[PDB]
Amino acid sequence: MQLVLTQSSSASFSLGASAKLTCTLSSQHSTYTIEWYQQQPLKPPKYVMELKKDGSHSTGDGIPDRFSGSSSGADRYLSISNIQPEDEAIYICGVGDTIKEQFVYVFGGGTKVTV
Amino acid sequence: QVQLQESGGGLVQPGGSLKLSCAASGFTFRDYYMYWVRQTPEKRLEWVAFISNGGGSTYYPDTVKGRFTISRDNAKNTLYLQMSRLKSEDTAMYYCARGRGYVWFAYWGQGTTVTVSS
Amino acid sequence: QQQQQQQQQQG
Repeated sequence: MQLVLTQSSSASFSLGASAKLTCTLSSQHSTYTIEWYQQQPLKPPKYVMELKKDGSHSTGDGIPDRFSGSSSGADRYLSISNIQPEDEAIYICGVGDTIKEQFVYVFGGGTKVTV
Repeated sequence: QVQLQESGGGLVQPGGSLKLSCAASGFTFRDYYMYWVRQTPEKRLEWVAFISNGGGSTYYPDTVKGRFTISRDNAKNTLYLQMSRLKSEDTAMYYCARGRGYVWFAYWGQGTTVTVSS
Repeated sequence: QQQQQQQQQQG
């Protein structure tokens, strides 16, 4: 099957609240490590974190500790504890597969987070 | 501090061509893999090219393989993207990116827009 | 299922 990423629906949040964003890998690739990206209006996307199958993760630079991740089978979650106006952005997940015969990299369709 | 700045975008027509540039700094350019990623008007992100640190290898998704050509000049700390036989679908904001660890797109530039008319 | 392929970005 094709390597695809399906992202949870767009939703609004209230300051201080907690958010959980979902990105689902195609079943045949449920063990894959993915990446979360955050893009604010008219800004380049920004690397947030790398999330593995066991849920372990490492965030990029400039990412508040109120950002964490976890997994559940094929699902990869981006958790945002507390929340601030600056978290308002489009969150996109991506997944790479450096297969020698041919490289692949897919992005999900993004999840717009309002606050 | 790692910085990447693209340029070269502008208005073009289907079947035409143009070449984009990315001036890199804040790191040793010849040691990292480089990439081009684009964002359509619909805001969908899409990987379009990969080139190894010394220019030895390149990869492209099927949508541009055969039309686009990624290259680099390590002495000039510059990455390039030759876009040929342009298509309406090539209209997008083009980003230059560098990786870190196993993450492909650790650093992004500001982008340059390529608009294919007609 | 399929095993994911990765590479170190610096060399």
